[PDB]
Amino acid sequence: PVFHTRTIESILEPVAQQISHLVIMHEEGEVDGKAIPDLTAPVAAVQAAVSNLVRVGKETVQTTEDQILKRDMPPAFIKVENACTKLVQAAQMLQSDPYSVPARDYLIDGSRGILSGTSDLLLTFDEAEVRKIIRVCKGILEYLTVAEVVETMEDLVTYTKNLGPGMTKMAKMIDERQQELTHQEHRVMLVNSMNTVKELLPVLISAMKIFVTTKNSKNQGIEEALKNRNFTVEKMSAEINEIIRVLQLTSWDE
Amino acid sequence: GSHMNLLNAATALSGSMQYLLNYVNAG
Repeated sequence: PVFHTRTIESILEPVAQQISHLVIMHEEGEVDGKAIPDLTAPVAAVQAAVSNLVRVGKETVQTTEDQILKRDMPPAFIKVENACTKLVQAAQMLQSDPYSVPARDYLIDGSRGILSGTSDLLLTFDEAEVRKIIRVCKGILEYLTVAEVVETMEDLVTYTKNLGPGMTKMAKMIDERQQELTHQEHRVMLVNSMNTVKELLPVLISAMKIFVTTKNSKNQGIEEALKNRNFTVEKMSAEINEIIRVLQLTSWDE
Repeated sequence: GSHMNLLNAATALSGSMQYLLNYVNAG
């Protein structure tokens, strides 16, 4: 029942807590002597919020290029719409009989269905966001493979002018993503991996400076420079691939 | 189409669900 991110948690955790509070008072098929007041107007507001959520969702499916969104968002629309129909029915049943036991069951089932379908849409949305972050990580991995072909100081200046701000963007993205995660062990892994990558960048540029300046020399320390460059690229690449793996981790809850 | 995103629509839905459940709770 734990939520994947702090954004999802703030939206859904209060709804889950309130359903569990209602369940205390009403087990399936349980009778009580408390008249439920007319729920027509609060349910109509849920109905308006549902149709609006489905409208936004459908606009994404119609315009997106993400095949996973096109596949996973439409079943969640059906979930939320079916669940909303149970709440409309519960309100109609309670209007004629405020003690209606089947209406109390429809309230719990309807509410659970809204929460479950909203959870599905939000997790699907979050998974698409993670794919965008991974694309940025892979872009850095690809340009790191270009380091081996840099052979002049002019080309090194060009290389650092693209890689420097590019790395700053990746660092900012991982920082915001780790902050949103609810699993502490996953946050630590991302922070440490991203810190190792940040520290290795000036190490890489230093090795490239020595490589380029000792390239065509007999007594030269090119060998040590080329070795330090390839080793730094390998270590940076393994840590970014660790970030990509951590970014896709899911815990046993639930 | 940038007017209201999915997060904003899910938030408005959470709010309407919270209102409904608290409305039932008040009796």
